[PDB]
Amino acid sequence: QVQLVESGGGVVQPGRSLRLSCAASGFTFSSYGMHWVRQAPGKGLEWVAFIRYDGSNKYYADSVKGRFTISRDNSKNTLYLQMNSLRAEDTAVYYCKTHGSHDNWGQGTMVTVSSASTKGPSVFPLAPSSTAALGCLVKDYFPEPVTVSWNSGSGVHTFPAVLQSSGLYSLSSVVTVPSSSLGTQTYICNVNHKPSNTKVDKKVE
Amino acid sequence: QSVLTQPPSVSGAPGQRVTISCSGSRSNIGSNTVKWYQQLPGTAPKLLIYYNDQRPSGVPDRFSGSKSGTSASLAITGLQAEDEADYYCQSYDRYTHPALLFGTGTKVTVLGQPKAAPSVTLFPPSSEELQANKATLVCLISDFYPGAVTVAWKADSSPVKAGVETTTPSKQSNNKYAASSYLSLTPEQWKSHRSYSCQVTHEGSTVEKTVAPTE
Amino acid sequence: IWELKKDVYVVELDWYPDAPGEMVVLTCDTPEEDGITWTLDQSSEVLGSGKTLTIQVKEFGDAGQYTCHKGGEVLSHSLLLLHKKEDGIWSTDILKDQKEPKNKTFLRCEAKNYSGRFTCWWLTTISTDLTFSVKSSRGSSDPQGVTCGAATLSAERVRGDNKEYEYSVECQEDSACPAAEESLPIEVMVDAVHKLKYENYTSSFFIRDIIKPDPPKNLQLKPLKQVEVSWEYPDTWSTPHSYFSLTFCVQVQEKKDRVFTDKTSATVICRKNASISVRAQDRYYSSSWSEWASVPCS
Amino acid sequence: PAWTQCQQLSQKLCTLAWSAHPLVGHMVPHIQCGDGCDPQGLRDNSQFCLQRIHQGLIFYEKLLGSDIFTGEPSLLPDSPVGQLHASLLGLSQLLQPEGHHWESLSPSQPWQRLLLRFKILRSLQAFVAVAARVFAHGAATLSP
Ligand SMILES: *[C@@H]1O[C@H](CO)[C@@H](O[C@@H]2O[C@H](CO)[C@@H](O[C@@H]3O[C@H](CO[C@H]4O[C@H](CO)[C@@H](O)[C@H](O)[C@@H]4O)[C@@H](O)[C@H](O[C@H]4O[C@H](CO)[C@@H](O)[C@H](O)[C@@H]4O)[C@@H]3O)[C@H](O)[C@H]2NC(C)=O)[C@H](O)[C@H]1NC(C)=O
Repeated sequence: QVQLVESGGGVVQPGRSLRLSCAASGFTFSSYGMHWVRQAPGKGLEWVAFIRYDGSNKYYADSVKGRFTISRDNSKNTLYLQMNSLRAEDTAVYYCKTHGSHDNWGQGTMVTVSSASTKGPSVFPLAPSSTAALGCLVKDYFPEPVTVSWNSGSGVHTFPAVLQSSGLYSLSSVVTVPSSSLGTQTYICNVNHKPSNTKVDKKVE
Repeated sequence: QSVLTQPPSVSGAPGQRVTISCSGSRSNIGSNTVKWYQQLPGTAPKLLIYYNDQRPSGVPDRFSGSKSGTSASLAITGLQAEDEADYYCQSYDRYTHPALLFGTGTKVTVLGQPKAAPSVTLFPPSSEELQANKATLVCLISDFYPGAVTVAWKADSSPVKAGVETTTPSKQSNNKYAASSYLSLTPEQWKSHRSYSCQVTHEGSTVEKTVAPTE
Repeated sequence: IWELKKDVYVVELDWYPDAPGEMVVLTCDTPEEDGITWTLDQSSEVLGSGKTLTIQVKEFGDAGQYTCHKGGEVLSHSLLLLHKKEDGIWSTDILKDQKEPKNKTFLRCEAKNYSGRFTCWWLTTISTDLTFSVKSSRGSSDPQGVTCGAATLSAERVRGDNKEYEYSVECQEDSACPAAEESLPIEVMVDAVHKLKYENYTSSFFIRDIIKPDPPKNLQLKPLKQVEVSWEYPDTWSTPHSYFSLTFCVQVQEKKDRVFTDKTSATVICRKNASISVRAQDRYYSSSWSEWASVPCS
Repeated sequence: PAWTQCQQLSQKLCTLAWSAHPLVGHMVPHIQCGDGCDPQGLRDNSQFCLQRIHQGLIFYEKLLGSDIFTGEPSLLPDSPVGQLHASLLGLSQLLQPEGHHWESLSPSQPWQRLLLRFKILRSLQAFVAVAARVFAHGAATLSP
């Protein structure tokens, strides 16, 4: 079972550096080459760089030549990508793809280049009114993404965020439950925003 | 230093056939093979075709590819709701050897589905939000098709235009669309006006939900 | 699978993680039909028995010198080499890309005349367990006899703190026509073997396009109170000279002043600390110039 | 024969043929072995080689005067083709003067035409090159 795991991403200001890491597993890492690919939110794919099996020859895209540096360490089965002199247009998701016919892709890690600082959300409960539905409100947070959990016993879904005119994000997660169980069960939404290290547990009644 | 040309959008009803072109030149498609990927809204690309026409394991047989001269084509025979997604073609250039040449991408959309009305739900500003001297009305819209609506807020009976912020209709897991609208207000104007409404128009049919300051 | 030469075979593989490879059946070239054992490389481990042996080839650890024995006696050998296909492309890890005249250029060929001889050289960072096999021909459909020798190290240098090893080979056209208008190109095919890895490279060209004469010969200076320059054609150039003519370029090199002529002599202006150099080119065809032939001035 | 004059002309043909700038891009009669244009054959019988040259000069002459060069795309103001065509024509006279009598593939799109202009010239270059060597060798030796 082939697997790839990216890491090292996050937020950073322009001009600064950042190192990315792709952990491999399930095959002979040292016997194959590896790529680095990126994709801006809602846009197409763009190739970044590539490195051979033995690390002998490295290749780069001309939009990152001289700035980015690729490396690997076959002893620990990992792939790296040192990104220096970062720019705004580099904001995207960065995947690691294997080189070959039956290639595999990782989950990817977000990389946000912005002079705007991080920001945590302000969670507010959304109580039900006189079937029924309830939820929570994640308001004013930057940057994406955000994770939320629920606890029930009866559909449920979470909706995407809005990009406010101020440059901040805001979403909400809701759960549809019977109007009969409104009193019995207690409901808590578990928000999490890793970029700001924020974590909240808000009760809804 | 090169790109492949794909059609931005292709469409067709369930059970029909559709084709996606990947046009290039002699340096790339005319001297190399072609791969095809399937990227679903919230995941990473998945491999569909390799070496022009081969199928991996776990890929149905309806996905069929080809290559001719400088251009290639991916054929989806017998559409399904699940096949609604973006598609990318990839190949190499005879001189930028290892560099990957991706296409412009193609948004496959499924139409002809049975019509559906939105499930609106309005929430007032929470008591905790007002304690911070702020107010936000949340009008949520879900489970409907086709994905395109318009939102209109009202203060009692008169129009509300300023302060609104709304998303673009996104697709759900069940292949219907959803969205949300947020009307930021001050604590005083929420208490002054006795009610607010969220009018959601979807294919000529308007759905209204009202709320008042109480409890 | 196919046979590269006697008891040497190549296995083409799609190189990707956890690829299953190809199933290969090796047959011991022998009359006897029982009491047979197989091995790999030097290990005495018996991998199988019988006339034939079935193996799944997916990693270099599965390749090597397969040998069958019968009573200790060595019956037949069979060497397996691997040819990686990486995402639909064959591998080119061995040779260093020269990026001249264009990318993906690993072989560069030259010829000192139209005699029918020529030389091709290539670079690599590898130092051990490295083997090359050269073949050439004029024409693909119906090839013509072109004899190639053995490839050997020609030089060793350092580039970017990593050693560069240059190899070279000499070939010759069997029945040459130096004065003719080349209609079909020369085809050069090279097999490269690094350990068990197999790769092959190619190049196509006419001879007239790769000509590079040797520098002028016997460069002399005759002063005058400014200087008279004289030289001769090189020994390697074709003959007679009234047919295969050459043109020349004279340079004095702070600056570089240059002139051209078809004669074997020229008059110029000399200066202290300067140097006079000359090179040559085919007079009627714009091939490659020759390396400079120099004589210090003053 | 008029060796001394052919050489001065052939040498100019090679000069004009190479000063031409179409962009490098990679997607018929020739002087073959035995045709007698080697130095040995010329001392034996040079007429045989000259039969081939004349045919070759008239061949490219018919080309440079066809639609390939005259038609679209527009030719260059600094185009040597003009002098090159008249040079070929002038040199065919010095061999079979007041002799030749005449009366195939023709591209349609400009791109196809522009490609052949580039494939033809580099083949022309190799033909005149062999000729100049012939007349230089004949002028230096077969000229009493
Ligand atoms: C550089 O490296 C590449 C890659 O390794 C080489 O390309 C391979 O070259 C070999 C040798 O020529 C090819 O193998 C040959 O294929 C021929 C055609 O095969 C097709 O057709 C047959 C049926 O006719 C099918 O079974 C097969 O699957 C293919 O669909 C065969 O006819 C050849 O058979 C020869 O050997 C057998 C014994 O093995 C004899 O009995 C035959 O009479 C015949 O002589 C052979 O199998 C291989 O296909 C090439 N690969 C590709 C992808 O094309 C280059 O040749 C190499 N170049 C140099 C200069 O070394």
